[PDB]
Parts: sequence; C-alpha cells; structure tokens
Amino acid sequence: ETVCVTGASGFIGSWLVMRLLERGYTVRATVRDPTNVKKVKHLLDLPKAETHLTLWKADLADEGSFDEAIKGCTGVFHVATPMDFESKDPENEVIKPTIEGMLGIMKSCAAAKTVRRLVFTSSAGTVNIQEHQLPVYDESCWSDMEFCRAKKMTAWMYFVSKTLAEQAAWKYAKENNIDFITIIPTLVVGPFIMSSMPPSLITALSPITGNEAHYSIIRQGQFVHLDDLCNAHIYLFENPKAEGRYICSSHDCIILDLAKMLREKYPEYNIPTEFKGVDENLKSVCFSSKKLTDLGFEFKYSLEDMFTGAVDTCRAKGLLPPSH
Amino acid sequence: ETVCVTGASGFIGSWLVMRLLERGYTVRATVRDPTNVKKVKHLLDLPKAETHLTLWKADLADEGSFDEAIKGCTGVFHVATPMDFESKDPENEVIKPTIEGMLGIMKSCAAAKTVRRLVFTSSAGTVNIQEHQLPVYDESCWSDMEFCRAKKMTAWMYFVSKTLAEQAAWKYAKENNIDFITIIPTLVVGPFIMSSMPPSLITALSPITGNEAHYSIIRQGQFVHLDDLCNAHIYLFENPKAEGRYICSSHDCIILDLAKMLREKYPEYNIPTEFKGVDENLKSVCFSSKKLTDLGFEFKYSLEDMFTGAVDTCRAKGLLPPSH
Ligand SMILES: NC(=O)c1ccc[n+]([C@@H]2O[C@H](COP(=O)([O-])OP(=O)(O)OC[C@H]3O[C@@H](n4cnc5c(N)ncnc54)[C@H](OP(=O)(O)O)[C@@H]3O)[C@@H](O)[C@H]2O)c1
Ligand SMILES: NC(=O)c1ccc[n+]([C@@H]2O[C@H](COP(=O)([O-])OP(=O)(O)OC[C@H]3O[C@@H](n4cnc5c(N)ncnc54)[C@H](OP(=O)(O)O)[C@@H]3O)[C@@H](O)[C@H]2O)c1
Ligand SMILES: O=c1c(O)c(-c2ccc(O)c(O)c2)oc2cc(O)cc(O)c12
Ligand SMILES: O=c1c(O)c(-c2ccc(O)c(O)c2)oc2cc(O)cc(O)c12
Ligand SMILES: O=c1c(O)c(-c2ccc(O)c(O)c2)oc2cc(O)cc(O)c12
Repeated sequence: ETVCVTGASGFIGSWLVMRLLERGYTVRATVRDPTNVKKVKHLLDLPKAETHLTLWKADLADEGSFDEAIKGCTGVFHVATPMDFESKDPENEVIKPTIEGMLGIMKSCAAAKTVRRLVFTSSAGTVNIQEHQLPVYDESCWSDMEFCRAKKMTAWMYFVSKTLAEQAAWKYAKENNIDFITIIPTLVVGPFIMSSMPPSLITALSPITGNEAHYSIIRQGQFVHLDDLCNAHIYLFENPKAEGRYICSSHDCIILDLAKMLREKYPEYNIPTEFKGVDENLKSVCFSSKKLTDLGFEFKYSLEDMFTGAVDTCRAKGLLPPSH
Repeated sequence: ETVCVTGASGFIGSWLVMRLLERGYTVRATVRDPTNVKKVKHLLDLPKAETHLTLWKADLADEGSFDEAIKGCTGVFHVATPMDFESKDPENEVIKPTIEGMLGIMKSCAAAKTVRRLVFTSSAGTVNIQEHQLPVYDESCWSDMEFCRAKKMTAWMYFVSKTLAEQAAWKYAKENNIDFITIIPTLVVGPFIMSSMPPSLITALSPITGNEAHYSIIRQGQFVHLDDLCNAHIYLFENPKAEGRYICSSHDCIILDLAKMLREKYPEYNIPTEFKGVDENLKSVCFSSKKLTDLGFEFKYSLEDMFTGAVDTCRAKGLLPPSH
C-alpha cells in the first residue's frame, strides 16, 4: 500500500522514508525544489527507490498543492514545517503557512476518499512553553499563547505556529470526523542520511560546539532517538486503536548531566563542567511516553546511542571536527 | 595612560585589549566571571598582561557595577552586550540591561572626572532594520522600532536593545556635555584569540556550515576585518576631531558573491552555488564608511583576508573541520 510523507528531504522525514521502504510501502515523497541535489540524492540512493519511490512538488504556503500527493494513499505522514528563513515577517512567514497548510492537508485528505489516517508530526514547544515548568508533562498539556505573545522570546514563532497549527487541526478532525493522530517529539537526535547538519543536532551537539543560543532548549532537556521516533510513526499508523496525541520522549535530563555523559564518551572535545544558571539541584523536566509505551511500542535506544550516532555521522560527513 | 574595556573576554573586546596594550596603554578589562578559565586565559596570556592589565567584575544587569573599573581612566571603550541566554523574557534579559547598563556606564564616566572620551560599540542592526532596504546606509540612518515591534522577527531583541541603547545615550550625552563616540561595525570577521567559536563567526561561516537560520544577516551582507575595527576604535578615541556616530564597514556583497568567493578558496568544503530566494539581480546594500575614511582612517584588509583569518584560526583551534 501507498503513503505520502511531506518534508521528505529533511532529517526526520528522510529516515521515515528509508524505514517506510525497508518494510514494503510504496511512498510519495513531497519536497519544494525537486532539483536541489542536496535535498534529493539521499532519497533516491535509498534501496528500492526505482520501483517504489515517487517525488511530488508542494509548498505549505501554496493552497491546494498537496491534493495529488494525497490522491491514492492510505496514509499521509505530515512531517514538513516552515523555518523563519527570510526573517522579516514571521506571522506571514512561519505561522500563517504552518496553520493554513496543515488545515490544507486535512482538506485534501478528505478529498482523496482513500486516506484512512493522517499523522501530524508536531513539536514539543506546543506542550511546555509556560513561565513555570510542571515536573512532568503529558498529552493534556498545551503551551501558553498569552505568555508566548506577551514575551516574544527566541523561537516564539516555532512554538506559536505549531500550537495554533495542531490546535486548529483537532478543531477540524472533531468537526469532520477525520482520523487524526499526532506525535509530539522532544529533541530528535541520532544518526541520519541527509547531506547537511540537521537543525535539531545543531542544538543537541551544543555542549560540544559551544553554540550558546541553543543552551536554553536543553537546560532541562528531553530526547528521543531518530530511529525510535520513526518506527514510532509507523507504529501509530499501523496500530488500529490509537486516538489523540502521543508524546515520544525516551529520556530527560538537565544540561549538566548531558554534559557529564559527553565528557566521559568524548574527552578529545573540551566540554565545560560548568554552565551559567544551572545548579546541581535544578529539577530535570519529564515528557512521558507512557501513553505510547502503553500501546505496545518499546524504545530500543538510550541517550548514549542517539549521541554516538549524531557524533559518528557528523564526523563522517565532515560536519563536526574529529577533535578540538 | 589607562583605559577601560567592557566585556574584555569577547571576540572584539579581547583583541582590542591586545592592541591597546601593544600600543602602550594600561587596560582595566571588565568581565562578569573572572573565575571562568576560558574567558580570562586569552587575556592574561597577552604579553604585558602582568604589568599593564588589571581585571574587574561588573555586569550591566547590576546598577553601579562599572564605577570602580571606570575610575582613573582617560578613555572607556564600552563593548560588552547581553545575549538572549535564558530566552524567556528578552525585555528584561536583553533590553533593560543594555539600556540601563549604557546609561550606567555614562554616569560612571561623568563621576570619574578623568574620562575625556567614551567610545561605545553600537550594532549595524541599529541602522538598517526596516521593511525595504535603501541601497546605501550612513550615520544618519536608524532602524524602525515600529517595524521591529509590529513583527518581532528573529533577532528583534538584538536590534531594539541596541537602538534604544544608542539613542538614550545620545540624548544623555548631549544633555550633560559628555564627549562620546559610537562605532557601528558590520558583521565582523577575521582571526581571533578567544578560545571558543566567536558568535559572529557562527554567521560568516554559515555557507560552509549550512546554518540556514543565519543567512538573512548575510543575504544583503556587509563586512569589516576585526583588526581594522579595533585600530578604528583606538583611532576614534585618539583622534580629537571625531564626533557623533561612525560607521565601520569595508566591503558589501550578496550571499552569492560570498559563497562564490569561498568556493574558489575552499573546494574541500562543498559550498552551495545556489541560494533559495537569492537571484543575481539582488543588489548589494552598502554601509557608507566615508565619514571615517575622510578623517584619514585607512582600511588594511580585504574580504578574503577576513575569511582566511577566520577559516585558519578555526581550523587551528578545531571548531571548523578541515574538509567535507
Ligand atoms: N528534530 C527535532 O528534534 C524536532 C523536535 C520536535 C518536532 N520536530 C518537528 O519535526 C518535523 C521535521 O523536523 P526535522 O528536524 O526533521 O526538520 P528538517 O530536517 O529541517 O526538515 C524540515 C522539512 O520541511 C520542509 N519545508 C520547509 N518549508 C516548507 C514549506 N513551506 N512547505 C513544505 N515543506 C517545507 C523542508 O523540506 P524541503 O527543503 O524539501 O522543502 C525540510 O526538509 C517538523 O514538523 C518539526 O516541527 C522536530
Ligand atoms: N561581532 C560582530 O560581528 C558584531 C557586529 C556589530 C556589533 N557587535 C557588538 O560588539 C560587541 C561585541 O561583540 P562580540 O562578537 O565580541 O560578542 P561576544 O563575543 O559574544 O562578546 C560579548 C561579551 O559581552 C560580555 N557580556 C555578556 N553579557 C553581559 C552582561 N549581561 N553584562 C556585562 N557583560 C556581558 C561577555 O563577556 P563575559 O561572559 O566574560 O562577561 C562577552 O564576552 C557587542 O556590543 C556586539 O553586539 C558585534
Ligand atoms: O521541533 C523542535 C522542538 O519541539 C524543540 C523542543 C524540544 C523539547 C522541549 O521541551 C521544547 O520546549 C522544545 O526543540 C527544537 C530545537 C531545534 O534546534 C530544532 C527543532 O526543530 C526543535
Ligand atoms: O532555532 C530553531 C528552533 O529554536 C526551532 C524550534 C524549537 C522548539 C520548538 O518547539 C519548535 O517547534 C521549533 O526550530 C528550528 C527549525 C529550523 O529549521 C531552524 C532553526 O534554526 C530552528
Ligand atoms: O542570533 C544572533 C544575532 O542575530 C545577533 C545580532 C544581530 C544584529 C545585531 O545588530 C546585533 O547586535 C546582534 O547577535 C547574537 C549574539 C549571540 O551571542 C548569539 C546569537 O544567537 C546572536
């Protein structure tokens, strides 16, 4: 059987695609510029591409663009998302498109008459952006637009976009009886197939590379492996009884403990034993996959793995230095 | 004679302290954490650190904190600026203490009674952040606070905090007859002596790294070699005719000319010969340094010099890999 996957070129979706065709699906990859050898070579080199993979040219900002992709399949894995690239006008750049495009795809999924189920890949920033961390999070919890809007802290548009985009999504799925799952990844880390440094690993590797601007997203970290998160998606398409949301977080720990763990593995990098504002008494925050793990799904991977894969592949692809 | 340098541990600051010592001066370097080996090593290692360099603890978020270090100096080079580190509340984290900190550095100077001039390092984001770009900018251009605040684009706290900082200062300097200069650099690039990756190098090295978030600053880009920028801070302290604001940019080319320029010099890096949303009739926005060159200041280094200083120093220190 056929499925769509949007944002096929990127970090999650790529791996999602390789795993999808390492099973017996025949897939419809969607990208924006099919001629961007970087974005595409890794998808076509995938064993069984000639006989099963097809590419389609769609943009979230272009109303209607997804119909054909979605024509025919039993599934769509919406993994794709706008960045804040041009960085003049995020309301028009990142939010309008992430909202309208999403609802866009939901319409087109009905129009098909073939789509049995839609899996939105969502963002952890739809859960836990509020002025004070609960010590554990779960699928009833929603980030605070009042607080996001008032404050306008770094990366607000990737919080508010996906919170308005998932919110309005369920608002439709309930209203028009669409079969909607959504997975909520925390920081996705692992090996990867794509050509460049994936966006989520500029952040995970920040205790090595010293990119200060990222420290905040891992001060009280939570993580999955790219390979659990992927198999996790295929689980939730394939496992009939699934409703609502699904957090997909396998670990959680403050910047210091991740630092510790990288130091012991990687001495050849000069990793700081201190970070500003992080004491040893700072409570780790938790994202609970209990609802996932309740269904049957079983994390195969540990924080040490995600990272070995990230460091190993980066080195290989000559993105990270071998040492300092 | 004796000068102050605020945030001595940074990229700009540190190298300015190396230059001022070498030229005969006695430096009171300020930092927020002298117990931090990485910030402070590269300063005590300077020749003449023993005899002509003392160290001080000050933080712009602490009212009064620069009195001691400013005391006794003929000049004060206020270069230090807050980062959006916690990334919870940039109004109170970034802006308030840029501005308060600046006004505090001014009152301290007035009250030291030996400060004959205070050079402040502004930012280019004070000049040219507005909807549509002028083809040339000079010392009379200010950013548009209506437009930063109506849109809240990436980086907006960095723009506003510096524009209200530099503004409030001028209003103060005038009202009290304080000799005062500001230098607006552009994205500063070149060699360095700091031991971690300079934050602005994370931007200039974007084509090599694939840091898609940092392309907007170099899309219509401008530049200044670090060594010029420092000889110009010293030049403008030492030059009696100097008044008001003073642009320090020496080159201006679109992302395409930079990626091309690097590609010819570093074939071992795949650098993309194509950029999304950037065509070849995209004009270059220049920052007119003419006010500064009319005084007699002479720039000594080309676009290439900067990027071979930053590339070499990084390879040596091990923050950019040798190849792809
Ligand atoms: N990685 C993480 O730790 C993390 C954590 C939680 C959630 N997420 C979510 O996971 C999903 C994938 O993230 P990732 O790190 O795998 O992203 P990624 O590697 O950057 O891929 C994002 C993809 O979306 C596509 N894209 C950008 N603008 C688009 C538009 N207007 N229309 C259609 N596609 C567009 C890009 O593909 P083209 O360049 O081909 O167009 C890109 O490959 C996103 O929904 C994100 O919000 C990521
Ligand atoms: N670099 C550029 O291309 C660029 C372009 C135009 C203008 N500028 C400006 O030039 C200055 C230096 O830039 P840079 O690249 O050298 O940046 P940087 O490398 O990050 O240096 C900034 C310094 O500020 C100090 N600092 C941070 N927060 C502070 C606070 N809250 N109170 C007091 N000091 C604080 C830090 O030293 P400690 O941690 O040890 O205190 C740090 O070393 C800034 O004013 C910046 O905006 C930079
Ligand atoms: O999609 C992303 C996401 O959800 C989060 C995140 C993770 C855990 C949290 O607890 C949180 O509040 C946000 O970080 C990110 C960091 C990146 O560099 C890139 C991303 O794409 C995400
Ligand atoms: O810096 C980035 C960032 O902070 C996030 C983010 C973080 C937390 C979230 O919850 C979320 O939904 C997105 O995404 C990104 C995606 C990119 O392609 C590029 C980036 O540079 C970022
Ligand atoms: O993302 C960043 C950014 O855009 C700027 C910037 C841009 C224009 C300006 O005028 C200015 O003063 C600063 O500084 C930074 C400094 C850091 O330490 C870390 C960052 O992540 C940024």
